[PDB]
Amino acid sequence: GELKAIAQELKAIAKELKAIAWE
Amino acid sequence: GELKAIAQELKAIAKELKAIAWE
Amino acid sequence: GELKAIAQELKAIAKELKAIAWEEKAIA
Amino acid sequence: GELKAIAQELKAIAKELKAIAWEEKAIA
Ligand SMILES: [N+]
Ligand SMILES: [N+]
Ligand SMILES: [N+]
Ligand SMILES: [N+]
Repeated sequence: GELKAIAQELKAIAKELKAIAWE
Repeated sequence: GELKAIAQELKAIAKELKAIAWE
Repeated sequence: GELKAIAQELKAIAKELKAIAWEEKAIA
Repeated sequence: GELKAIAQELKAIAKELKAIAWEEKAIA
């Protein structure tokens, strides 16, 4: 449900932050 | 670096939120 | 600008999680 | 209580990300 969709949002954000770390 | 450690924090949180969804 | 937008998104999620928690509490 | 603590953690991370962004900006 909602909490799973938010969890997926947080994992998407984790990938953005890693991409920012390395750019 | 910092942003990777924060990304790992967000992935840990995503797993907590999924566990909360299903309990 | 990118990190600042992600920061707003996390604050928005925090508010959403408190709304979810409150609704669960209310219902039970 | 668990979702409320996670919400505080996300708000804390948001502040940390703005501090990181600002330091990068300052330095450049
Ligand atoms: N949920
Ligand atoms: N970093
Ligand atoms: N945002
Ligand atoms: N917390």
